[PDB]
Amino acid sequence: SAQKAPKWYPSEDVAALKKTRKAARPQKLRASLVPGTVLILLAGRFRGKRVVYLKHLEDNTLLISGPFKVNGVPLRRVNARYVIATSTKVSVEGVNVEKFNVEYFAKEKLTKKEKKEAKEIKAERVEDQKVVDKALIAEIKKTPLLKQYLSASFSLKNGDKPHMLKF
Amino acid sequence: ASLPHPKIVKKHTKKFKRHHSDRYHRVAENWRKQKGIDSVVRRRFRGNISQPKIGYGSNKKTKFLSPSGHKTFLVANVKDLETLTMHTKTYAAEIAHNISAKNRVVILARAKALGIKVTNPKGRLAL
Amino acid sequence: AESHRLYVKGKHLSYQRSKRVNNPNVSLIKIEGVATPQDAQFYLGKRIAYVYRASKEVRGSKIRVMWGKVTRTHGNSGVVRATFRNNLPAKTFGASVRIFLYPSNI
Amino acid sequence: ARYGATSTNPAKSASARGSYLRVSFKNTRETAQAINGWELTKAQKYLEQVLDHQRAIPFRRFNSSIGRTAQGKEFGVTKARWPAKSVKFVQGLLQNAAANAEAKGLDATKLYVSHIQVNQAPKQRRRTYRAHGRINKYESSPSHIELVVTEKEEKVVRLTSRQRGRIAAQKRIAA
Amino acid sequence: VEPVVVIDGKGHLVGRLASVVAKQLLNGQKIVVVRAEELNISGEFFRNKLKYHDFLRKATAFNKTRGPFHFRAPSRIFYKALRGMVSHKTARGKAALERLKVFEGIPPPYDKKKRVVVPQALRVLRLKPGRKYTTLGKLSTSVGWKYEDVVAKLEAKRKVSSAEYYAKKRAFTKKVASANATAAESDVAKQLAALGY
Amino acid sequence: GIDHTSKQHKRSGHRTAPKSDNVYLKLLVKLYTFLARRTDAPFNKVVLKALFLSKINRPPV
RNA sequence: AAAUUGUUGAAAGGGAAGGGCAUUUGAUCAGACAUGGUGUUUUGUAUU
RNA sequence: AUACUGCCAGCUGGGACUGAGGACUGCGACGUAAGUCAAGGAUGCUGGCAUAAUGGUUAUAUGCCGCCCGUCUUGAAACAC
RNA sequence: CCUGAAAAUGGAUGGCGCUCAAGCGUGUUACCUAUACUCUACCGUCAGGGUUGAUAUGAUGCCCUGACGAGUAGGCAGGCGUGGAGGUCAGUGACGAAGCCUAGACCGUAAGGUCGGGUCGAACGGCCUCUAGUGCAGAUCUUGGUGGUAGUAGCAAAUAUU
RNA sequence: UUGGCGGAAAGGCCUUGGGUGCUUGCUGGCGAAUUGCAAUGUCAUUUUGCGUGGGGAUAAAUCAUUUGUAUACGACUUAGA
Repeated sequence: SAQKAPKWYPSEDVAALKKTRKAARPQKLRASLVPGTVLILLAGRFRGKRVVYLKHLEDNTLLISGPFKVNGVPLRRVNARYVIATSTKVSVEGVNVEKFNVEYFAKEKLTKKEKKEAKEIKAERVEDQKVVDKALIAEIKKTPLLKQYLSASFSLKNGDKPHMLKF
Repeated sequence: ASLPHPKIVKKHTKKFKRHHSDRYHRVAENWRKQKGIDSVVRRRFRGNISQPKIGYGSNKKTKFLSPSGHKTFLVANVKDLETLTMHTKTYAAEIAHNISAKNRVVILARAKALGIKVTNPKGRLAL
Repeated sequence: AESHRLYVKGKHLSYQRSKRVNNPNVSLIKIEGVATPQDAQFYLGKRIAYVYRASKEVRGSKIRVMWGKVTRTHGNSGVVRATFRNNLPAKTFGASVRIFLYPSNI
Repeated sequence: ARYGATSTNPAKSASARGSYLRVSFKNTRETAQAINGWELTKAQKYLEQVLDHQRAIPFRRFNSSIGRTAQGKEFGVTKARWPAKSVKFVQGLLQNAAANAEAKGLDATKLYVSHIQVNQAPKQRRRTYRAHGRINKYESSPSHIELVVTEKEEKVVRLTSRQRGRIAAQKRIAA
Repeated sequence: VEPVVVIDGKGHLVGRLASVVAKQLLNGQKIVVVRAEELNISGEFFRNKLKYHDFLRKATAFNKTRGPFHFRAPSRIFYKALRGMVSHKTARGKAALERLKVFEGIPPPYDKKKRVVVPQALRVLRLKPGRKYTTLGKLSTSVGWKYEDVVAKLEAKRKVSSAEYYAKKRAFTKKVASANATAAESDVAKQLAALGY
Repeated sequence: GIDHTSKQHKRSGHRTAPKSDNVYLKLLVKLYTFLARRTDAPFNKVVLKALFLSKINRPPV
């Protein structure tokens, strides 16, 4: 015998997980976040893009759409921490966002077999984007220069300090 | 794979090389506590090597575990490997260095048929 | 614009040290235009990335990043301590770190 | 015959070996290191100039307390010598290597000394006699000169989802 | 914010400027010092002359060549003062001094670029009035500097060149401010005024 | 750093198990360690301690 | 076998070299899970 | 009134580090109750990668530290051996 | 504060320097950081305990709670390794044992153990015990060998060779 | 491109005129999306090494021989088509 023996064999069984007293209470947002405000995206594809905050999803994310006809940011969800809220807001009593939810953003049911080793916007997404943007653009035209403001990107110039900046 | 275990940390990874083992070739690499009256290692000065302590002892729940999470068990023949058939999840078989190449193939064939994980499947293969 | 800086820069001054002992685990970051610790309280928790040009492509890119975050203020001069996933190489004393504005508090 | 660390092929190489050669090992190593990596013809002419003092073997490692010379300025060092015994042992081996190369059927024009190596052979004891009747070793340093001559000669792109989306983004945006 | 900042030396103190400079070098900012011969030292002129002669007294006894190089140029006496405020013996310190360039007068290309002062180290702001101050140019002159006059006869050339620059620059500032004043009192200008600009 | 009033990591000074290897003796101790732990009668506790004793500590009666 | 030496290759070097804490850079190395797996009509019913 | 000092079983916001245990007991709160719970230790969701990416070894560089070991000794790097 | 106040290598508030100080006196706060204190995790020791009516590998085991942990001379305990002995694994092995090398991997806090790769050729291991000529860096240690010094000192009395 | 000025390390600055791209000074119209909730998400600046296609030029030094203003050896100083 190369190795004599283990006398005390550990039991193969898995011990049951202790009961967890950690419920999922609903997430509060920062008081500066009001549906209809103009956020400033900070992370990801659309950094520096002004957007419009529409609905707080149950995914603890934010459903934003800076009007696609203006800045090109689609109906997409972002994280409430990677966005800077601003004092400016736009009226949103004319846009319907009830149908928006998590599985409307369900990307693709990926399995370990449907993996592409080497390396088409849904018509439903575009039409549902249009009926939203019609309400955003229609409201946004009352305030002057905000369409230009929303179109342009945001950047930290030289010599201005974000710790003492008010957005 | 292996049964659930806490994230294994060694709490010290650099080997405790003997003092001056680099300086003098005669001084072997294996650790020997320096027991001199003037030894800086013994006196535990700042900026010198760390001597082994009992504090460095690994977690008792994760002792003698390979990173894969299996305890190394060194098997040589078929019957000793038959001992682990009901303990695939916790033990991994290592064929001894003196097992012939023609004798490893029956062990490897038997181990894969019993689900036993072998950590040296490529040992002494002929190709 | 000509400036795409969504972050604010900082200098990796030094390791957290005593007179004759340093701790490479904790780095000190000096922010531009920041003087008082109360003002630097806006930068607590912000993510810090140290960006350096590597030798060869590592992930389809010649660049590499070491991530971190401001953990606490340090002194009265606005220097803030930063903890990094992997500590700074100690060659970047006085180098430039990028300090983004997320996780945004405002 | 288990030669040194060679980076060539036995097909396009020829070799010569010399063992227990009663020559100054330190002088031989410098001679070998001098011609190391040269084509045979020019190296052979090099050594002829060394006997006739037209050129000097540069002593680069074993060079302490030896006098300076003007002929070392060719090799960039101020210390060079003309070791007659070491050279004649080397060119004797170069001629052996050239004959071996011809026997194996190798091109004469492209033949160069790819690998040359000197090793300390067992040293023959003798007996000097010092002041106050003390005996000390007075021993040689033979060389195991070996050399081989050879003819001359003349990944997966992984990307992230963000990266792969980016590599597709810049293609489609600038057409 | 500048990639490199050019510090004027007129009205500064050797010590107080050096410490500010030495900290900013290690922090990474690149600094070039100009007009080092206009530096000041707190203490009457003759007192510093003794303080330098006591320093020049320190020579490696057995081989004076390899001893402390007692530089006399105002750039290098300031350079010496800044060394020791930085751990120049290590790689980090050596890289710091590499980012440092101290000059006499204002050699190009730094002549045509914005000079900067350190308010924190100025002779006016930091010395109680009536205290005797020592000009570094006069100190270097005595202790062995042989170019005090030539840099002077050339600074006169540069100063009149810069004076003619400000003549045409002040003319443009009159022009642009007059345009701004004329373009002021306008509906746009008033709306910026109440705006904050 | 604590002011150690008493010695630290000092052993109780009493036998915890029979130093003897006698397998049958360890059976008796095994039984009485059960009895002493599972009965509040001091008899089992005292007899258990007396079983640990050495040869000179157990003089013939 | 080591001392010691040669060659090749790699690396570094401003009055030492060597070591510790930490990381960069370079070189090199094991692990995943891709589990018999919530089954799925066997081409005269053991590939899910 | 306010300052100062003090108190709150007052609220609230931000930041850092940690997730040890592995069925149940227990103390307790809110609930008429059913039950839930921030109540005897972390869960839920999402994403990327699935390999040198993280990590290890080693070499080098940098920041700081590091005197040459044995012994005699009150005292060793010792110009003590 | 000044004179009193003079020592011999060059030189010392640690250095740079510092003059409403970066000096002296004093006070306020803010701030920095020890292997100190607090909290958590882990290691170990100790202590006090829980754990056997068909129920757990059948207890030097497992577990819980708590406190601590510096250390020379020295003491004790648990262990690792070496030569050999009894038993056992119906152990390994010429398809390759031992050995040796390995900035190759893993385990152990460590003594060390294991595996992979290369050379290699004939025996050798694990565990329970027994036994000892059993563990080396030192002893101006012994023997053997090899270095830097170093292609150096030197190979210059006896007139002298071509 | 007219010229100039700049010698402290000038290697930079200023101007005339013209062409050229853009122009957010104002109003429009079309595209952005799948990087799937972040992963700096790469844009700079030195040095070369292979080649594209033009420009431009067409040697010295050392050894060896020799001289001695030099000289331990180097070195120095000479001469030699």
